[PDB]
Amino acid sequence: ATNYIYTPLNQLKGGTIVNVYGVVKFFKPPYLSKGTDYCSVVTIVDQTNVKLTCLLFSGNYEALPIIYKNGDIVRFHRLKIQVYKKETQGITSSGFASLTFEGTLGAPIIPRTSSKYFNFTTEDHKMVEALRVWASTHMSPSTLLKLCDVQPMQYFDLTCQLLGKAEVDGASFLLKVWDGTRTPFPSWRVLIQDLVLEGDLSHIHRLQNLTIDILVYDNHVHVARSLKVGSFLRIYSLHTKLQSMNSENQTMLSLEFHLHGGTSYGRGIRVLPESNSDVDQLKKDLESANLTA
DNA sequence: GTTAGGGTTAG
Repeated sequence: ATNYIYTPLNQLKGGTIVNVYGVVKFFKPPYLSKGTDYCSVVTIVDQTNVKLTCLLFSGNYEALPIIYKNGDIVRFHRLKIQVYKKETQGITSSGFASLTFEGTLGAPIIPRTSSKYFNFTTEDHKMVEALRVWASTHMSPSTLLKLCDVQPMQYFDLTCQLLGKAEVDGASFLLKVWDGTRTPFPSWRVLIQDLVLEGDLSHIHRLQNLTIDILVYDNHVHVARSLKVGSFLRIYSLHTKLQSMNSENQTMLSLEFHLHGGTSYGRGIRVLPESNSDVDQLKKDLESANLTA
């Protein structure tokens, strides 16, 4: 007989392995740690209003929770509860498995996971719906900022399509992306070498200022280097910076986009599959834009 | 086994 027991987040105890359900309040998408594994940090909350920060490690990128945005709902199996500096934290245990769901009321309930075999019952449905009901009142909806609405200096998550990639100087790497709308000020343009840029050059040229240049640094470089041109991405905590003085000390205006080193605040990149509803909307904006350009 | 242990670079 198989019957999973889920422990409310306020009833957790150190030195135990449990199963839990929660709403994602914060998360760092999978990233290669200094150690052996990819790592994803996820802070979840449930109806008891207690928050639990989970440190999840796996040698396989796909084995970590497939979370696309805050508000997503997760089901974790085999989560070990321990105490770190008098603080209880969750961490992956052997056989750890997760299912992730959209967190908005009335949304399809389609479990996302890399697991080949997984338990999914009517009981799970009720649990997900209950968290969505709870969340609608104790959390904020999800809002997708387009490039035409970005402010001079702010951090934001960008949903876009990758059009080009270019090595720069090793410590940084260029991603040329677009979302179908134009920034309020022209994007800065990183000086690139000739044959270095990979992607449809003529398409990029025709789009003009519809594309923006994003420079990613340090740990973000190997991830950027591996991206497939044409794929859809969510770049978390991208940073805009209005530049009003160039390197030659001339006054001007351009908008810079940086994905700074480190993983604080979720800075990172996750490839969005075409099965993602946000990608469906994006494709239409791209088609509309393409006709004009 | 370690990793990381949320809480913005400073290019």
